[PDB]
Amino acid sequence: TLQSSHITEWLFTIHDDVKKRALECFLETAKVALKGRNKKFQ
Amino acid sequence: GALNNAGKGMIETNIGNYIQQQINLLEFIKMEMADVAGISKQREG
Repeated sequence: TLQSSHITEWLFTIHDDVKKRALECFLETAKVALKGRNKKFQ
Repeated sequence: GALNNAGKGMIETNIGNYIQQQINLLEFIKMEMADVAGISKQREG
């Protein structure tokens, strides 16, 4: 089953890259939200 | 007397054997492509 997992690991690799970038985009969004007078972050 | 006998005729065409031949050829060609690429069936899964 590993050798078959190789066939789809490319889908999984691009998915993982997209997830990393989306989490960086979320982190910058949260950073900007910090300076918006929201008491949740406290 | 054949009009009260002789059974019922069939328009039969042997297209199943042709289909089997084509399927076998497809299996052979996919196998040969796998071999030349150096990627066996057992090595895909």
